[PDB]
Amino acid sequence: KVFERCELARTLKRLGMDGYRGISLANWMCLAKWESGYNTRATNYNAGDRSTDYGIFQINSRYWCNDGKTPGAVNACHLSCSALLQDNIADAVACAKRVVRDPQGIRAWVAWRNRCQARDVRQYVQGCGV
Repeated sequence: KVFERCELARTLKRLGMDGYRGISLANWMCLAKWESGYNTRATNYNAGDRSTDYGIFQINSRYWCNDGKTPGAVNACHLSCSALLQDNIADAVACAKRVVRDPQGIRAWVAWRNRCQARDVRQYVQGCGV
């Protein structure tokens, strides 16, 4: 599923993402926008290390989810990577929360550093009623 902007903002708010570990809803929006264009079925194979990024937040198989084909990987979110490809983003959100529980927080995603960090991200939630 490809979420519409405000649709996703309200869905994320309902899932308890606003201010989770100090991260504003607008930052989560900016992250999903740049990682996948708000697309839950998006996948990206990393030929360089044989890992794959899954879903709306493009979560990597090396440490977060299990896909069975990534060398010496772990599954911190305790989910099959398939769970990160559902239209229902509850599992993906649970996993994203797990990611930010680590020291890097939102910085875990390099795209966030490149296009969200230190920027005016208000535009992502304006008019959404969140």
